[PDB]
Amino acid sequence: NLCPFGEVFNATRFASVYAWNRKRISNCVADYSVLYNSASFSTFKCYGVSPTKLNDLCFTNVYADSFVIRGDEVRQIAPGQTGNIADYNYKLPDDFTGCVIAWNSNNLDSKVGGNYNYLYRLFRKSNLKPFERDISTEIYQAGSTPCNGVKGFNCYFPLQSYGFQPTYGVGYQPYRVVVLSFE
Amino acid sequence: EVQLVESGGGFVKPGGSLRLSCAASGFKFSDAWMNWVRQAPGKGLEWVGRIKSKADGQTTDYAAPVKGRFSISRDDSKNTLFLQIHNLESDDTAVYYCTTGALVESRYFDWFTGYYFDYWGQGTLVTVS
Amino acid sequence: ELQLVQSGAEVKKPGESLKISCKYSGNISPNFWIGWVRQMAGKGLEWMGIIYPDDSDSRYSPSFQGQVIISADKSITTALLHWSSLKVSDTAKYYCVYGSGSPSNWFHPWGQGTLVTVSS
Amino acid sequence: DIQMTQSPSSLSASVGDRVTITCRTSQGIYNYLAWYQQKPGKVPKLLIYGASTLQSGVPSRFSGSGSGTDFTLTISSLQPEDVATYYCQKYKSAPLTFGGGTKVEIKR
Amino acid sequence: EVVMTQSPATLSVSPGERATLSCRASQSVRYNLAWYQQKPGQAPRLLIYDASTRATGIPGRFSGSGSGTEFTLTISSLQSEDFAVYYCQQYDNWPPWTFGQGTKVEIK
Repeated sequence: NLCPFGEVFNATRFASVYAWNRKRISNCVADYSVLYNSASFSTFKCYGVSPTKLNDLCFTNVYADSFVIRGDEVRQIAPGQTGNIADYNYKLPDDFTGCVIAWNSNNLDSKVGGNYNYLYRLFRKSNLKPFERDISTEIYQAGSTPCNGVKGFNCYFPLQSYGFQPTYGVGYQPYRVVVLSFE
Repeated sequence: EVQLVESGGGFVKPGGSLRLSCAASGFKFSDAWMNWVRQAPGKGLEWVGRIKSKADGQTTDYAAPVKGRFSISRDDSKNTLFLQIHNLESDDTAVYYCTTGALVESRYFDWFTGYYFDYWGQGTLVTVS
Repeated sequence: ELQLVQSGAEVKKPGESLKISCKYSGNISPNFWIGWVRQMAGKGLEWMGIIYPDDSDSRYSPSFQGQVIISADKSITTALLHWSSLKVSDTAKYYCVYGSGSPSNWFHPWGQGTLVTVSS
Repeated sequence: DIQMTQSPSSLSASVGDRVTITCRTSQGIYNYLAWYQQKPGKVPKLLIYGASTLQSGVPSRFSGSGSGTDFTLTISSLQPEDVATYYCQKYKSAPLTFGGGTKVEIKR
Repeated sequence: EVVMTQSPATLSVSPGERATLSCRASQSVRYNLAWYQQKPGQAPRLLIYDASTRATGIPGRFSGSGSGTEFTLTISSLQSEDFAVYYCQQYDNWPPWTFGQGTKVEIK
């Protein structure tokens, strides 16, 4: 009756950072030393919980969120930081209690001659709220003059592509991220 | 300060093709939008095409009497722009420029959007005989 | 990633359509591109393009006129190379090269012994 | 295809006088327009943008005034070193089409 | 496109004595390269990659060298099974992946 963690971590293809997926786990047996004692996870750090103490803690609900971001950008995944992701893409409330995982997936996502399947927002009027996401692709407004759906001046399409490539520097190499939130 | 240089003009003969180039100097040229403008002898200027930044589509917007010809392409990793004149008829005899424009930033990122043209090259002269 | 096999071709007439067939063996990686390389008579090697069999992309080097690289099937695990009506210039020998992610051990299985295409 | 005119074309007055240049438009553009100056045999130079903003480092005798559907650029006083052709450019979106062009001569 | 020039065209060497190879690039290929070997009548075999690390199942006599725009391959023990044609290939800046020219190593 073990939890489906495997299909989340051994999944085929991940979503984009601005359109991250969300899954609910409840009424299940979850083991973590199998996840904890793995050399795969280049980065693995938790908050408010001892990583060894998970087996002693029960919860009503567990939420798993995943996406794909650039390598030298994982630092933005922490409660109380700034940056494009932490501003317009994914927010972490400071009262966070859960683990954050990230490992290099260069051999799974990057492709020769650019991979143009992953996006991220660049413009938005106001910052996000904790555990909140948006998908709308309305043309951004940057001045008092309204343009009404034309990408002329001061009206920019708010989505750009990462364009991963398997020969880039390790800073730009892609990274998969899994975020756990608790009761 | 920053400069752009172009080359490739010659005393060519019609019924063929020609390749023109423009090399950037001090931009963050990987992500900027660049333009070509062709000044005919003794006539006004005329915009002839734009190419995006390849991080936002790498699309091309040509002019109304141009759509059929004058292909534009970008070669990164060496900071070079490329205008491909697909066919010369008579009136391609003109001068050509490579220009960029406004700088726009929101909080973190900035890039020459190229909407009103600030920096111009010396301008190479093309002929049809 | 193991042995690849190609189908020994022979002469054709002036330009028609042909199909060149590489193969697979197994234990393949998630990222899976396979490329095609050609060698003139006593000259250096020239690249053509690669294809990722799952969600085929078929990115071409700028010589793509008689160059239609399509796997077109996982049924017999092949990476067919196809063109129509090429006449005199492309009398050569074409190798298929394997690859994977993590840019090591890409070019290891580099075809076996390959197809002397005769055009005229 | 928003046609624009830059009229007239033959303008000339004694030094120190005032000149009017008018970039009319067929469709409304809020304030998006620039002005370029090009002396004979050289690259054009920028003067204005937003229809009124002077360039940082240009003489301040040019007056970008209008907005809406008709614009005006006027030189406050004439000098003999500022004879060139001036170009008004539509600026809202593609296809960034320039203007016809106006030359300025000098009086007797 | 970057031309991968290779010098010398031929390299006449004696058996046993160490022999060296040189490959030239137009601009930065800083750490992506390879070195093949094509005994006549069969398909080329990868020898090294990343410009320094050897492949698997190859003799320890081969050794990569160089970086940036200058490279070098060195053979320490010419046996009877090393005279072949050697190509250098980049694998960055995708669209034109390019090879070199080859050096027909022979005897005397």
